[PDB]
Amino acid sequence: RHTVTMIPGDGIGPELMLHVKSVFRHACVPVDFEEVHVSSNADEEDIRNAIMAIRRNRVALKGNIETNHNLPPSHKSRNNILRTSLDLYANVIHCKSLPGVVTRHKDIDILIVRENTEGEYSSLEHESVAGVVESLKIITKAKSLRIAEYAFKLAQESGRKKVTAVHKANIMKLGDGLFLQCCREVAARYPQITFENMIVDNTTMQLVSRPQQFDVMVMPNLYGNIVNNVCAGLVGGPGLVAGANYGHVYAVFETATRNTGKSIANKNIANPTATLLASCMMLDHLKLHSYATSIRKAVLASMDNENMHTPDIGGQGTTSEAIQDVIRHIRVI
Amino acid sequence: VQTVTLIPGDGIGPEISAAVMKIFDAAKAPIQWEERNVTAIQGPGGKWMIPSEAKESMDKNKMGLKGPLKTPIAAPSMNLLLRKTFDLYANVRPCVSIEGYKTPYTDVNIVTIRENTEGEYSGIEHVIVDGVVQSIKLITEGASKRIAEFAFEYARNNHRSNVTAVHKANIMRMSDGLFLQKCREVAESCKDIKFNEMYLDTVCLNMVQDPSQFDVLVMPNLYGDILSDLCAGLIGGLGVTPSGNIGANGVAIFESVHGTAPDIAGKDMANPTALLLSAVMMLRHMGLFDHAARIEAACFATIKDGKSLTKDLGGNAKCSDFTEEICRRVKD
Ligand SMILES: NC(=O)C1=CN([C@@H]2O[C@H](COP(=O)(O)OP(=O)(O)OC[C@H]3O[C@@H](n4cnc5c(N)ncnc54)[C@H](O)[C@@H]3O)[C@@H](O)[C@H]2O)C=CC1
Ligand SMILES: NC(=O)C1=CN([C@@H]2O[C@H](COP(=O)(O)OP(=O)(O)OC[C@H]3O[C@@H](n4cnc5c(N)ncnc54)[C@H](O)[C@@H]3O)[C@@H](O)[C@H]2O)C=CC1
Ligand SMILES: [Mg+2]
Repeated sequence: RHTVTMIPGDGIGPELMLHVKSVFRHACVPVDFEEVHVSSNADEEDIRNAIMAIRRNRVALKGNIETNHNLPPSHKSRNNILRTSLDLYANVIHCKSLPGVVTRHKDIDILIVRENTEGEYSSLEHESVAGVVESLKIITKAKSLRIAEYAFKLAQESGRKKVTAVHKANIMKLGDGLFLQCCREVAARYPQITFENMIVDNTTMQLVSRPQQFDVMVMPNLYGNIVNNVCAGLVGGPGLVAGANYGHVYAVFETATRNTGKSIANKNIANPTATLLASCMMLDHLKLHSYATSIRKAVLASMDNENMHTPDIGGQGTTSEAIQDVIRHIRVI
Repeated sequence: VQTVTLIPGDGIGPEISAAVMKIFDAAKAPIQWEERNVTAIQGPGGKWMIPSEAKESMDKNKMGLKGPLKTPIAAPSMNLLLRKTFDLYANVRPCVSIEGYKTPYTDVNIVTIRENTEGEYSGIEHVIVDGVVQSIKLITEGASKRIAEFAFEYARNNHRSNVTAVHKANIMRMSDGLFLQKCREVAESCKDIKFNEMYLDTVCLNMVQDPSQFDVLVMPNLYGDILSDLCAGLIGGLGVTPSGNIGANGVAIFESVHGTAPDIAGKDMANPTALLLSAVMMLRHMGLFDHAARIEAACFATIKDGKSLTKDLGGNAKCSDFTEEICRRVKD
């Protein structure tokens, strides 16, 4: 039996965590959840305790922490502190079309590997002259190489064929150029994977017209998480897509996007798919592949039935009813 | 009759400029073209500038229509020079679905308004130590205030009901915080326009699901024009999207957001829709609404019939034929 840190989070996080525990009990999953909370306080003690719990357990499942963008600049983002302190350098998101969820595009299968410790997370802002705010960001060879290293290894091990570096080296000649060159260095050691590059501007335009062309994407921690959110939107939105954060020793699992769903919280309507699929990726990281396959298959089979769909994807079902169908598919196995 | 400065530009530029001149002539538009072929020189010392001839023209005429221009081979672009000379502080990019040209997004009517002097443009990159690169970007109170004022002014003058400020204030607390602060101040004056704030990543998430919710989007330049490009992708791409840059001293330069297209720069192939619709924006900015509506309708009707479309839109026809058919319909 493994012990895993659980951060319930804000909004729909706590209610979705209960449903995960419920699914886990019914599937006889040898995992016990050790809960730590991250409140809205200006004091950093809560997030530091959370980091401490992750160092001990090495693995976490989390809901999403509310960001208040009206608090003083001294109050840094709690999720990003978690990401930098634990050195979770590889953010991995899998946007894949679900047959039963009909959107404007079919046959999307994109793995996005985003650098998750540098770039925007290294940002320093100062107002040393009144009315002038200057920002200073870092891109490095060491962090660019290990993200590229991660994306290619993932590509080869998943039976993928193409890695596309998404960048703005046409404008940021030194920084994004350095990132691009680090991807090229790694590409030389992976002759079975096709390496390509695309300007971020052109990537977003291609995504809304022909997203089928993309396989694996690798990118620095820049351009405001546009690509991840576009791709999440294309396949049906934040209710569906799971995210993972990997370091050399630690791993943290979550929904692809940061939305807490505050306005729909405690109304039994949140889509549980993303969170359930996040817990499956967690199970795979723990080498509990059999349990991951059972739950994942149940989730996807359930999503094939539109009566189980929640309002975010045009359905009329409740969360608890979708959880009921998931548990039913598990018990049949 | 009114004089506007025409910069024909490079590659497909001269072809599409000639096309626009022809449509305007056929529509009996009160426009005369002052051609200015602008190439970078060195004036006082080694400092790069636009020719006096071209500067005198634009300062006088105030209105400019511009084809695409090249990036220099060796390291100071013409677009940068025009931007700094006339202080083009507001980039306006309307995105409207075209009835004839079907994409998976049919309900799009979005105007992006982007700060055009800072962010990406104020940047310096440099090497800290080997394999460590730092970028430095700037946002100011004055420029944020100016773009916010412009966005609400545009919303009034173009019968728009909603202005959404787009930010990443979770990461960029100080700079986007300053942007939102200044947007909020302007919103207090203009209560006739509904104001809201949205995370950039949430805008992108929703845009792709339902672009109909969005009206006017205002943003700083920290991420360049990526959001505008997303919106462009919804309606058919760079071949159809118009753009305007509004500056100091009444100066406004209108242009296509697409490049020179050197691969198809060979005679009679390029889509002139994008430049034409920028010229339509120019007419509206000049108060020539009747000529704007007619030229606009003639272009849309030509696309709707779809029997003489350019190669980029799926047709087999060439530029001059497409141009000729718009000239045909605008006479009525
Ligand atoms: N990058 C970041 O850090 C972001 C943080 N947030 C946080 O979230 C709060 C706002 O909440 P939002 O969720 O943006 O809007 P909201 O509070 O109105 O909640 C409804 C939204 O939740 C989303 N959602 C997420 N997961 C869902 C699920 N499983 N089922 C159904 N709908 C789901 C839907 O897109 C829907 O529009 C903000 O106060 C902020 O703290 C929001 C967006 C980005
Ligand atoms: N505002 C401006 O003056 C801009 C200038 N450029 C310049 O253009 C040059 C090349 O840049 P890229 O982005 O690679 O070029 P681009 O933006 O033209 O690339 C888009 C692609 O779509 C096609 N395309 C573009 N416009 C078209 C039209 N009107 N009709 C039919 N097909 C069209 C082209 O074949 C090209 O492969 C650079 O030197 C750059 O400085 C680029 C963007 C804006
Ligand atoms: Mg662009």
